[PDB]
Amino acid sequence: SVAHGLAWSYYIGYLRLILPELQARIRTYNQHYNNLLRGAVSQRLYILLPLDCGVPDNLSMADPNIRFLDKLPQQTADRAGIKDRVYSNSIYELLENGQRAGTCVLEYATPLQTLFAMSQYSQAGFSREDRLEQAKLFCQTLEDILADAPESQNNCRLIAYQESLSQEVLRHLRQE
Amino acid sequence: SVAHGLAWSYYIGYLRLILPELQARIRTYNQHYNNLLRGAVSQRLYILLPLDCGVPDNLSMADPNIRFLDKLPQQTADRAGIKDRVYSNSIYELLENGQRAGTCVLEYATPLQTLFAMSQYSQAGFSREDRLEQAKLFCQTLEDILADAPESQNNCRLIAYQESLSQEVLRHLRQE
Ligand SMILES: COc1cc2cc(C(=O)CCC(=O)O)sc2cc1OC
Ligand SMILES: COc1cc2cc(C(=O)CCC(=O)O)sc2cc1OC
Repeated sequence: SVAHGLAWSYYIGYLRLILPELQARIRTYNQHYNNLLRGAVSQRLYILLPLDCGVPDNLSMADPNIRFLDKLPQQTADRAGIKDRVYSNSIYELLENGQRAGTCVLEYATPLQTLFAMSQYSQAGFSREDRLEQAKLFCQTLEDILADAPESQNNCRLIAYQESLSQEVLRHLRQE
Repeated sequence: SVAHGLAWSYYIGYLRLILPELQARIRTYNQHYNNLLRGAVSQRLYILLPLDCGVPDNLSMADPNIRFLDKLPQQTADRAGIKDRVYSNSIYELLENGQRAGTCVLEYATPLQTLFAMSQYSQAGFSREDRLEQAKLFCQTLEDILADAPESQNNCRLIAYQESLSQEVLRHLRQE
């Protein structure tokens, strides 16, 4: 199916390439700024999975209690003929009553934007019914993949939601 | 199908985002070095589509007559919560009898690597027969998409091949 391929490609072409070196990038960042407690960037990449497939480019649109703090220093690798293909990732502060309550690397799973766009292009032959069903299947397949993936054990957290996003991220950050 | 989703996501999530600003990046690069004639970087992104799905990270492995020259200055854009997500692309020289015969931005279509890996993972439930059939369908769907795409008219060239790659790229570079 469309979602099956998308979940496998997101893992193979992106998560499996960035997750093994993520915790070293986070450790280097936290150690540089001596971040401890709430200011310490979480050891996991937090992946937003909106079931409605609405993927905005600016997170401080979905919730004002989610504030951009810094870029995580880039990872580079030679990839498919791109010399030093750059992997950029952003650190956000999660606010509660105006103060920093948590810190984490956060981004949306871009294949969910593909499902939304496919439902809008006539040549994709993909309905709004297909979009919602394939969004659920994408999330489930990705969960199944990451459960067994050797690169992705203790450094990734999926956040699926339907329509407070900051409270939800903080719920996850607090558990650990 | 798996290939249908991959071709649409490669277009939606990558080509449609980089192709509108590609020719300005190439123009700025050529103008900086006053590149004219064979040394002028082609106005099109050349996308390698190996039908066997073998995607190496270093192009100077597939053919020695393909030599890395320079990185095209990066494009950045806010994307899915990644502030200034970086789009890196590499310029290659295509050699003929030891001399530079052509110059172009070149890379492999990474979703073809996903098909190869999916055929190797038991949980993907995807055979070697599925890989070859879906590789052909990916190439065909991508060709169909780019034919009508408003962002991708005169700035992209697909190079599908089965097993000289340099001669094939040069065949395309010479036509224009
Ligand atoms: C769905 O397949 C892919 C997703 C994905 C996301 C990638 C990212 O860099 C995440 C941010 C973005 O989509 O720009 S690379 C990649 C490659 C894929 O297949 C080869
Ligand atoms: C197959 O779907 C995608 C492919 C792709 C390739 C991307 C690239 O940056 C090309 C180089 C690479 O794969 O690292 S971004 C991207 C996003 C996709 O879906 C959201």
